[PDB]
Amino acid sequence: NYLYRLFRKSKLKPFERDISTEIYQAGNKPCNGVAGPNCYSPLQSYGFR
Amino acid sequence: GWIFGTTLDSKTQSLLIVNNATNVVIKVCEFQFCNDPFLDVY
Repeated sequence: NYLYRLFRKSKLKPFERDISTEIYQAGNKPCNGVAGPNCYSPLQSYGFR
Repeated sequence: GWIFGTTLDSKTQSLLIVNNATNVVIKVCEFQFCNDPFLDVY
């Protein structure tokens, strides 16, 4: 239930809320919702074992 | 009306600072579904 961003664009200033995200394009591959190569979601859950 | 934003998109972030001749100086959190809330005094 707790999400953190693995990677992003250029870094933040103090005190941003950036809850809106869709996808990152790591190449010329047009995934746009596919978990295949050169495309991944930024949000990924901790697990907290 | 002073609609702000970073891309002016439904998915991303936006603001809808509005003003009038009355106490409706409301600064809403995130309104994006309205394309143009113009003068609607009817």
